[PDB]
Amino acid sequence: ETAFVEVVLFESSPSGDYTTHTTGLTGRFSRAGAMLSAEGEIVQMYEYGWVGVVKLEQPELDPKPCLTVLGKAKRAVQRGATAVIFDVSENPEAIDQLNQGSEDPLKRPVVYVKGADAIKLMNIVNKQKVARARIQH
Amino acid sequence: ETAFVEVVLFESSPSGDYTTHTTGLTGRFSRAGAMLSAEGEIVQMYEYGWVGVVKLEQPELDPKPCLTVLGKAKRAVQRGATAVIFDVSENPEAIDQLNQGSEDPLKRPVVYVKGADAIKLMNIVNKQKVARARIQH
Repeated sequence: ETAFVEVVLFESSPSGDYTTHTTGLTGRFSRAGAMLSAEGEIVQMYEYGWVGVVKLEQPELDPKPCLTVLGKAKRAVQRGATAVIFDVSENPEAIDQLNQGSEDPLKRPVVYVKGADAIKLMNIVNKQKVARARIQH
Repeated sequence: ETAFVEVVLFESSPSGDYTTHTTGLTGRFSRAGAMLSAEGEIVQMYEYGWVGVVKLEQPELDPKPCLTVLGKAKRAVQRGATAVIFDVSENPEAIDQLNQGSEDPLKRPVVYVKGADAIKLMNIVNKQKVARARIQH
């Protein structure tokens, strides 16, 4: 169940000597996707190997949306996403909705985050360009 | 100014437990760009945080090409590339033209390889399409 998420900044010194910085957050796996660990370069919402980070907004703003959260999940997997992380803060409904795709469940894991862990995540993304996530269990 | 390049493949297991495979490699940093070290996902020849990896073909095939090497180099950095690795194994003279950019050098490192290090890379990039690069010095 619990999905451990490491976010990893990387940064070089003029020397060549580099330094890497890492941040632990925790969210859950959606039964909508696999129970695998995974990793790639983060992307907020190609070539393969990337991690969608998707902030869900209130559905009041999006009464009937383009794609449902699942659709967005699956859409991501088919653009190469090695995994997908929704921030479900603004809409706790997505959890309930995410977890209705156990029948035809994606082959890449599908994690949501909320509250204090969601806010850590978002702060790192927005402040820095490069960034790779690991997602474990 | 020797570049130590490591290509790194991730491969989860059903358990959550996972495995990393790292293949070291050597190259050269061109004066056309920086003497930093960098990290990012690999792309052979939109995102921020990638390492382009360009094979250069025998320069008869392409007599007057769209872009030069250094024009390629700069296209990738313009499009986010955190570095660029050219494969010059089939076009040795690229080295010469890369290093005439050494009073305009690019923010991101520009690196090349050739011969056996070249193959290793190319071998790994194709056989699996989900690969990560750290580049040193």
